Amino acid sequence: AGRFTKVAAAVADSVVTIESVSDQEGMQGSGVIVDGRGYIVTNNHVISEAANNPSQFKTTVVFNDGKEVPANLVGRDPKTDLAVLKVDNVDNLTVARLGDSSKVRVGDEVLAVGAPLGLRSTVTQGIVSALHRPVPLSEGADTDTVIDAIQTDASINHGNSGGPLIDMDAQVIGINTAGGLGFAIPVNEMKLVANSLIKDGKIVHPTLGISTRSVNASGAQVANVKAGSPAQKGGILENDVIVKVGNRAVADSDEFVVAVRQLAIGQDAPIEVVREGRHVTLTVKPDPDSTLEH
Amino acid sequence: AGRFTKVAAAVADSVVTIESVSDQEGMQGSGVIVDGRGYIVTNNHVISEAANNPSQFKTTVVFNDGKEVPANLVGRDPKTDLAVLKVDNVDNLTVARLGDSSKVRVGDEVLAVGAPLGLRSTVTQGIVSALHRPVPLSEGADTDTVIDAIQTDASINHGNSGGPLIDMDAQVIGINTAGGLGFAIPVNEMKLVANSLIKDGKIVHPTLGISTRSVNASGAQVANVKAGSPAQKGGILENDVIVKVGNRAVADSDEFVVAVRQLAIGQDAPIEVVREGRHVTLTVKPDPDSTLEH
Amino acid sequence: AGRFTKVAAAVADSVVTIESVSDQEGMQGSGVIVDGRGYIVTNNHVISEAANNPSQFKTTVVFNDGKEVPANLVGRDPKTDLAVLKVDNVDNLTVARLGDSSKVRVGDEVLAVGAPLGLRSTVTQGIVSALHRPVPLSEGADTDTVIDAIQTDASINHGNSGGPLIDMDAQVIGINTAGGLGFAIPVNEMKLVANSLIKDGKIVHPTLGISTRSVNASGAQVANVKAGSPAQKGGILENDVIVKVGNRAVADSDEFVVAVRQLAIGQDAPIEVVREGRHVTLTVKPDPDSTLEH
Repeated sequence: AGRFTKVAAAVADSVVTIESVSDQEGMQGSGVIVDGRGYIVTNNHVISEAANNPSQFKTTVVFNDGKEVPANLVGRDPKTDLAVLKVDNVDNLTVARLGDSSKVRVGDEVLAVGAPLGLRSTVTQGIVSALHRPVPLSEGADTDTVIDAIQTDASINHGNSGGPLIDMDAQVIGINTAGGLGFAIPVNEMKLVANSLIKDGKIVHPTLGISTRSVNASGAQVANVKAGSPAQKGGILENDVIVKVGNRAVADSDEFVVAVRQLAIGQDAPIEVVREGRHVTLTVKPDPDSTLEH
Repeated sequence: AGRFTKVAAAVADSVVTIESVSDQEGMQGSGVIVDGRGYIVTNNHVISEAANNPSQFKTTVVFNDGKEVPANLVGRDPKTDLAVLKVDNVDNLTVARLGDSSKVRVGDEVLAVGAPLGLRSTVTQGIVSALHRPVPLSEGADTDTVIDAIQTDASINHGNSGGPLIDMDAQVIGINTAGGLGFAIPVNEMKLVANSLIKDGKIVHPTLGISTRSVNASGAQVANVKAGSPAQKGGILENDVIVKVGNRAVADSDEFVVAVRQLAIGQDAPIEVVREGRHVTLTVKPDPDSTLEH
Repeated sequence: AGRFTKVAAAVADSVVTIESVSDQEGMQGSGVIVDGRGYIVTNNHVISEAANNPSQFKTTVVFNDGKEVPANLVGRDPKTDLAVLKVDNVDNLTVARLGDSSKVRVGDEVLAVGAPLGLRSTVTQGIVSALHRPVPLSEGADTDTVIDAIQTDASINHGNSGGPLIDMDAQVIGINTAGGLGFAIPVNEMKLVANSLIKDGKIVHPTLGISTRSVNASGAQVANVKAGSPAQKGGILENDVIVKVGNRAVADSDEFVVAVRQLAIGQDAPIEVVREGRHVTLTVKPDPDSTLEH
């Protein structure tokens, strides 16, 4: 048995097809069993259209052994392209073994696994090619976003989006997202997000009220500041060049989006700004993006 | 010597360049020696233009050691993108070792080998990423087709189309076809087809008289039914949704094309159809696509 | 520690980010330390714009440990897409170990390494897929060119262009160039070129005065002959089909460009030509492309 053949075989039972249909449309993606009670993690774009049009879409989970079971949406987070599903009273679930993405190294070998019964499901091979790489992501009326991601040269496509990125111990180290290099959501973010979606059906992310574009001082140049926003109360002005958010230096607007999200809500945070040749350090207190659930 | 270096080296002598030229055009592809009498398997699109314009095209086989020998066309099958060539009275042919594609597993490592002396011939590495994956294929006045294929994440391109897909035992498990994932014709189909082309210069495939498009019941929706066709005599009507052909469930029109071909000619076969909300099981007897050679 | 993880880690300190900025623009690429005095090899397209606009561009070398040091241009060769930089009085440089690209085999495993601190720097894995493969290359007012290159199925992109292509002994066997297969400049050419750029700030290549396009006799068809050129004095005429230059057969115009460059300047060289159905062998003496530095 080949070295990758064995690892691929060992997780097949933990990876499911997810299928949303209506009267005139179908979607299909991959997901992974992360909990014996029947919790399935997939990425938010796979179920996006079912979540926005629930009166017209039905969602099913098809298991490795061909069993087909109805599924219900627990929660979703368009900002990390994650989502959680739930099947009830299904026995003999093989649960995927979650790794620790803070121990992964540039150069480790990985498999990007799609669901064995997906229409065009793929399993691909490569290495980890970069870590903590911000990447933007665009399929419905959901917001665009950016994720600190794992980069790999294994192909990530429609056939394995939502499935797991797998180390050589057959451990999940990320969730593939196709929203020729590929990217996955690191499993440690996946755990935080999924933990919060299972409890509350929602996660709350920090917000500041800024829109930025990338810059020759280099960084994220402020394009617009919302009135009443934390940014306003903190003194940020248009044409300012953000170079640091909290204790994260900021290379461009993509890294800006990610840096705001790892701030604590309602705590003071330093913002470092280059303003008409002068260096300025402001202080902002991030707002929650959704005040009722907070 | 590297692990792949050794396998690549061990088959180089079995892989030949195939070269079709005229007064104003050239084509070039790869082929593989499958028989000591001098039989070479390549894919049909590599020689397509020589086969349709034989008064103007000449075909040559260039061997690993630089020898250049004239070649003759034994037979070709546009429906599986396969073709067989023949060189005469060439001694010391190293024949490729044919594997068994029914023993290949998702995850096995493979090499996709082009001819060592091809202009831009490539040798690439990956794994088997899916099995029995229908794929459509489009370079002359030949019919389009669909093949139950091996999928791999090794790159398949002009530089190794027609060469062999190779396991770690240096055994041929498929024929690469470029007609970023790649596909190959599984060696077990290759054997059946080539066996029939060497004997008869032709192969006969079943036909039904249907054209289909993919479907929300899901499957292959009937777009047109030929008059006098087996489909007519069997009761198939336009707007019917084929969901099963023989004992093969049918996911879309691509899998429909492949499912018809593994039917026996002139034997009764069940077709399962969804017709105005009702499920219907018809009975058709496939015709040969070419009645004289049958 | 994974097998590739170890090799990647072992060269990280030899690979630097190269950064050219102005008032309104930035470029960024990878380079590699090839000499303890502080010599860095990168490819010419990474620094092209700084070299043509030196009054407005500044060039910096950022090391693995975050240190940022000014850099100066030693010499560059657009014809091989190579360039040499120099940092002064930097201690504890880990110098990259140069391999021998004449010992590399089709099938060897390789890593294509970008600088660890590059914005979007990548590290990718594959095999050597072909050797001595001419490839054309196009980012400023620099000439286009063609290089006898190493081909690999490791991805080569903006994130590792200029970095090293690495064998499993952690030895540099080529310089990646992004000017889905990738190509690198073989390390043995890199050594010759860099040796000459460090001494003279220039390299002199042979020239003949011909422009060609590819051909049904196959080869490089002569499109134009400069007046006074070596080609003129040697008898080459338009519509001639060059099939051999020196002792290198010539498949197309791309291989023509490369074959001229390995000729000796000012020595007689045979050119083989097909002219109105007849085979003709001419004699040309290549001129230097730059007569003062010669």
